[PDB]
Amino acid sequence: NLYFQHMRHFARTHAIGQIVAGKVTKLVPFGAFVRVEEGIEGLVHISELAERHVEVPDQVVAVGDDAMVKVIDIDLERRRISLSLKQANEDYTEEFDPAKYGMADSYDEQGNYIFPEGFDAETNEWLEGFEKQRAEWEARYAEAERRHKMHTAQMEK
Repeated sequence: NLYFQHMRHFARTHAIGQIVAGKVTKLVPFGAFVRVEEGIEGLVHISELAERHVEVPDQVVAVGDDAMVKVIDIDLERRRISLSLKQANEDYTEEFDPAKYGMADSYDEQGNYIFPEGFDAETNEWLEGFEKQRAEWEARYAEAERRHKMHTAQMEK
């Protein structure tokens, strides 16, 4: 069941270009539906499945596959999220850029790092009293790292 509200939330929290963990749910002649989050499914067009030319999506993915895919567009009016597997792989880098994997909020518009609230830059430590914020942040960061490790698996494969 799709809600505008859930799709709007996803858009307000996932920057275009983000690389997200998805599950391949259905193959059609023009691509593969991939579920990224509860009630959030996107389409990888068949042209966005790989670098090589593919005639049927089945040549690249199967229902049940985990795939790290890039968010390339979001259309809330028509409730469609566009995804790309090929572009995820083009953007990949052995060096971890947290900004691509769920930490976009940790960089300002010019791309400088933004120290999280509760952490002191000039001293390079977390502050007393912000233990809960530290834990939320470290969870986020660990999940971003995990996504990158998953992506490294995808490239190694």
